[PDB]
Formats: sequence, C-alpha cells, structure tokens
Amino acid sequence: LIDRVEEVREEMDEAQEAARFLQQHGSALTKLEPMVAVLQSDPQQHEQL
Amino acid sequence: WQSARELLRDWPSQRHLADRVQPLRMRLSELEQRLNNQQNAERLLSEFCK
Amino acid sequence: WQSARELLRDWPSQRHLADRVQPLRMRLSELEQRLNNQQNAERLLSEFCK
Repeated sequence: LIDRVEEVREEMDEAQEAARFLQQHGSALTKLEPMVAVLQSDPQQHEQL
Repeated sequence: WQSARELLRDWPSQRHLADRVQPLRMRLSELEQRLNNQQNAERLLSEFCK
Repeated sequence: WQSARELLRDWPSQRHLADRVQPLRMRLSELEQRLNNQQNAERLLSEFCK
C-alpha cells in the first residue's frame, strides 16, 4: 500500500512546473545573476549612503 | 535584493530537479503498473477467499 | 572569485541531491529484490528446461 504514485505525481507537478518556470524566466534570471549586487544600492539611497 | 537572492537560491534547485521529470515519468509508469498489479492481486485474492 | 561562485552554485545541488539518499536506498533495495527474483526465475527456468 505504498501509494507513492501520488507522491511521484506531485514530484512530477513540481519538476514540470520548475522546467516551465525555467523556460518562462530563464533569460531574466541569467541576465540578473551576473550583476545581482546592484539591487542593494538604490540611487537616492546611494546619496544617503 | 533579498527577493533576487532567494530566486537565485531556488532557481538552481529548479534547474537541478527539472531533469528528474523524465526519470520520474518512467518511475510513475512503472509504479502505476505495479499498483495495477497490486489491485489485480488484491481483487483476485478477495475473489477466491469466498 | 570564479571558483567561489562555482562552489556556491554546487552547494544548492549538493544539498538537494544529498537529501535524496534515503528515498533512493529503499528504491535500491526494491530493485535488488527485483533482480534477485529475476535471477531466481531465470535459473529455475534453465534447470527445468534442461
């Protein structure tokens, strides 16, 4: 009575959603990742800084 | 900043686990076939029991 | 710097996949009995058919 097929199907939902989101925002994430640190510095906050 | 850091934390995990869909696919095919066999065995067992 | 970025990219995957050990252990056990039964059936078949 393992009934893990429900579990495997939830895992499928998650992994397929992850792949779909990767397709959806793969480019945005890749363009964000090399220059993420800038988000910590907001122009006016740079003066207040 | 914090949101982006969280996203870049999760996204590698998303990329890491996305590949599992296909191994998962055959996994569930086999598992569901096995449950079909289990259900058949259970039904036949009960059928004979009487 | 580049090595560090690579390492911290690895760490997500490292933890995620390390988490999968035990679920894999039961799968390995199960698949092992499957093979054992395969060998048993294959043998029994061979000795009978001889």
